[PDB]
Amino acid sequence: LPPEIAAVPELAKYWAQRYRLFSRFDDGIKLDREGWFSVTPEKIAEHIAGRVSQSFKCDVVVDAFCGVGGNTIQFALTGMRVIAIDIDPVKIALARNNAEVYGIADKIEFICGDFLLLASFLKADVVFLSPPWGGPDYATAETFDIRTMMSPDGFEIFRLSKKITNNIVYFLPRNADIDQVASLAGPGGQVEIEQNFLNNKLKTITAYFGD
Ligand SMILES: C[n+]1cn([C@@H]2O[C@H](COP(=O)(O)OP(=O)(O)OP(=O)(O)O)[C@@H](O)[C@H]2O)c2nc(N)[nH]c(=O)c21
Ligand SMILES: Nc1ncnc2c1ncn2[C@@H]1O[C@H](CSCC[C@H](N)C(=O)O)[C@@H](O)[C@H]1O
Repeated sequence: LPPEIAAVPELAKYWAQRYRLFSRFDDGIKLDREGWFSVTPEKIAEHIAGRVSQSFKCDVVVDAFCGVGGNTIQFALTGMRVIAIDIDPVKIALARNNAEVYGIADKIEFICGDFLLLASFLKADVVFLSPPWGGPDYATAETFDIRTMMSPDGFEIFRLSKKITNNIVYFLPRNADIDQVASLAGPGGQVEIEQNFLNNKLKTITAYFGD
């Protein structure tokens, strides 16, 4: 048991599913507490990367809140050039380690920085958004409000992302207000949504914007 894992009872279910999180976990994958709670399970990340490499111009993608690299790794495996951004230097170190384990570190440029302040000066074909939702407690809300229950504010993250591109992918809680999420598209805006499942269990949603 890793120190983070042994330290807390609530991390036991993430450890149990370590291979659903990273298939190559035993090849030296590392995460911290928040990393465990937040990492996109591999099958879901692979699915999202597949859809992106299908329906969008897909050369350069910004992973704006890259965490431990769950999504970043999957984008890189499809051959997209990724700009991976996280405000936490520890996450960047973890993500860099995990990308190497998967043999695609060279496909990625890592930035420790605040996406909110970088966005206006970034250029890319696709922006992928997997922000903090407020830890595991996010689920205790009957309906997740992306404006009031998310920091940074979900509409603000989207507005800044729009400076970069119209092709935006938003990774969001399974109890997210779907009316709210859809409204991000604005007037006449295009949006398609999917529920992401792991073993027939509802996990999260992903919204695909632009065309
Ligand atoms: C808290 N959180 C969770 N996730 C993702 O959502 C998944 C499910 O997280 P979960 O916390 O809902 O677990 P479970 O699905 O086991 O549900 P629970 O016991 O009812 O609470 C995690 O595997 C992550 O992929 C998260 N993803 C992002 N991007 N940000 C987050 O803050 C975040
Ligand atoms: N303002 C900001 N800019 C960039 N990253 C931020 C940020 N605020 C928080 N973060 C980072 O956003 C991340 C949310 S969790 C991301 C998980 C990722 N999709 C995975 O697959 O692993 C956290 O790691 C947090 O450190």
